[PDB]
Amino acid sequence: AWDYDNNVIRGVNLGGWFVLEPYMTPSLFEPFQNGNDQSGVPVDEYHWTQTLGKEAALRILQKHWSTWITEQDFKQISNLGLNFVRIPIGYWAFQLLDNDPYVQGQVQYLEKALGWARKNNIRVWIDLHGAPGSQNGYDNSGLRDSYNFQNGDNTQVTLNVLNTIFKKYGGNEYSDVVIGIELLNEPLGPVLNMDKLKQFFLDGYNSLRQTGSVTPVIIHDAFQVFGYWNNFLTVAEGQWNVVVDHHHYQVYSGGELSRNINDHISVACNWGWDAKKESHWNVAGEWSAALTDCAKWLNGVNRGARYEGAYDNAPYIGSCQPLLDISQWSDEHKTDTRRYIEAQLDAFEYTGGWVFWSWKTENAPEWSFQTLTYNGLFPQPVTDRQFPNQCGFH
Repeated sequence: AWDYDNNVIRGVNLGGWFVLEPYMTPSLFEPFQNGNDQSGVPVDEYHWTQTLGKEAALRILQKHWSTWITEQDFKQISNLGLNFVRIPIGYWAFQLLDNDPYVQGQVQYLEKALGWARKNNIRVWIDLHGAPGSQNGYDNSGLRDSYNFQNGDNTQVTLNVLNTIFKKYGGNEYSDVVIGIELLNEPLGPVLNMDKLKQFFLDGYNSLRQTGSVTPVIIHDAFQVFGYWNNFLTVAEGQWNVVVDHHHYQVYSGGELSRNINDHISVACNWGWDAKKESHWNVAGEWSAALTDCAKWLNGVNRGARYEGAYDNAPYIGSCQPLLDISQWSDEHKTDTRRYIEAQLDAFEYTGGWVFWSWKTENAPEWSFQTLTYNGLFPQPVTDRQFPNQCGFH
């Protein structure tokens, strides 16, 4: 169904759908605010379902699931020249821990989506985005500020959920649609035991192949240096059909944010230079147009922006309010944005391709493919260039 040699991925993530993210759908969380006091807002899906209780959480989520992304979205993705989507899903869609507050029903909508992708000639990765106890302490794992994926039986539970995914979506039924299963989104390598994480990736590889699946195994880079994975899961050891997923951003520290526009572009070009040198096939599974961390609740519910020196001991660089709404952007910021998107596109097509985070948001424009396209900032067709050859690839 795919050729990671000769084809190029041109995709979007379906984010904020089966795993709630406050900055993407703030309407689901804001109602819990009293005046300007944010302290009573649930910080993640785990606490959001917990406050609501099972029956009310299911009523509200059924409404969200049935409207957030639909068949018409897949038709529009196809019409815009895209060939691919990445679909995040939490472990809790499949299996619950004894005391978990989460509700199920996502699986019905995933299977509808695999049908909508087939109908529109779209390929798919299925991505396990949250594991029990949390692999990273981010709100996008379901459970913020906890790091217990490697504690007790959380790893074994994660493997059991993956085996389910392998059997239902990695076999003959979906082999014309699914061109990857990603074992785990963004395990936080710096805080985890890396020998144990490598054994987990190896167990998932062997257990997928064991069911008779020929589906590519997708491994996230775990925030390690370029080349760190070069001797892991290699053809020289009979390990085949493996892709490394890199996520590329410039907004999550004071130093990256401080860069001028030319420097942001030099960094983007260099991503592509260095990926070309790697031994594994590789794809930029996440990236965006963001030059700030200004979108409301981007770093979490009740946390400010590094860009205005209001998070993570970053110093002040610039003020967020005039950048919240794209109608209010200056000509300079529009131009900077167009340049940055085109440089990234050129860098990512130098190897396996690219998957923009994300298709849509309620009103975070730096993070919405639809909003950027409609405003003339994301190329359409995706090959169009107002600033051709910023990188000079050989």
